[PDB]
Amino acid sequence: IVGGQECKDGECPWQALLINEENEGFCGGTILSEFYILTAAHCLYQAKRFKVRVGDRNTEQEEGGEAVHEVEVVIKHNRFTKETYDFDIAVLRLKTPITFRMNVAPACLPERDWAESTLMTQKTGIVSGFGRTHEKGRQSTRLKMLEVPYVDRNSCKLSSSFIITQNMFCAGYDTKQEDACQGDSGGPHVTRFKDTYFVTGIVSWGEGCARKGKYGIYTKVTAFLKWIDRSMKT
Amino acid sequence: LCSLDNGDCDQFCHEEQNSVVCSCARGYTLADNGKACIPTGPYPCGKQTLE
Ligand SMILES: O=C1CN(S(=O)(=O)/C=C/c2ccc(Cl)s2)CCN1Cc1cc2cnccc2[nH]1
Ligand SMILES: [Ca+2]
Repeated sequence: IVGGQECKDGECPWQALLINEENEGFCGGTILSEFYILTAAHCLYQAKRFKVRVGDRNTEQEEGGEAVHEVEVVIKHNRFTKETYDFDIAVLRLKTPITFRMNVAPACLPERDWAESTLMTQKTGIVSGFGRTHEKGRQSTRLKMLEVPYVDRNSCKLSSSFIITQNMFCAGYDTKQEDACQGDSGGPHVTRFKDTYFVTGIVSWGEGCARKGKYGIYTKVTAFLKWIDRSMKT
Repeated sequence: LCSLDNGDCDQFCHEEQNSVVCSCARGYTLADNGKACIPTGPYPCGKQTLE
């Protein structure tokens, strides 16, 4: 996360972190339930074996709420295409159930129609993760969060050098130095409605990070609600 | 209706036969007033943790 603030205690409990063999985070995820993590399909193509960590806020100090979980099965979208990042969504079923507690809780899955008309029309959404703090900087040691305004579909399609499919949407700023970045990928994009946070996107990609005239591109979760529902029962 | 202050619903709002119908996310139950959503148990979805 470029800019933004760090998630204070209990503020981003749905944040999960995919970690490689050497315990280093390389992507994000969202806790959907005791058994499921929602992530970016393109993140799976980033490491052979990995596990999921939840309840973490400072990768440089075991606070005690952290829990590492093994992945039982990975569920990649059949139509995911590496070339364009289209259909960038994946669901993970853990071997053991996540025990909810302080800093470990799921985000709500919204209903498509209501979310598209009411959630996605809110001023902003929140993105978070342990990703880079600068386009060329090091990964973050502290979990960060950032309020990213929804970006006009057409203004976004125009701003991008790559195709913006119907399974993507944009958020962020045109010039302001705030945006998600490498490491946050697969992470949560949620929208707050009356003190309840709903998952609305999956950090997908961008051209660099916080670049002028460039936005943050997220997987349009509302377009895969039926898919997520199916995967979470298989 | 649902376009008017979310139909007074806490969460999901749907318009049926010219009427507003509220519902809730998994883990919540619609209150007696048919608008508010009540957490079914501990650590319900979408809530930042306080303990
Ligand atoms: O410029 C970058 C930066 N990385 S990143 O730094 O790993 C992630 C950046 C993000 C910015 C905003 C969000 Cl949200 S994620 C991804 C690939 N990338 C190039 C790129 C984007 C893209 C989109 N579609 C086809 C080919 C592509 N190559
Ligand atoms: Ca820690």
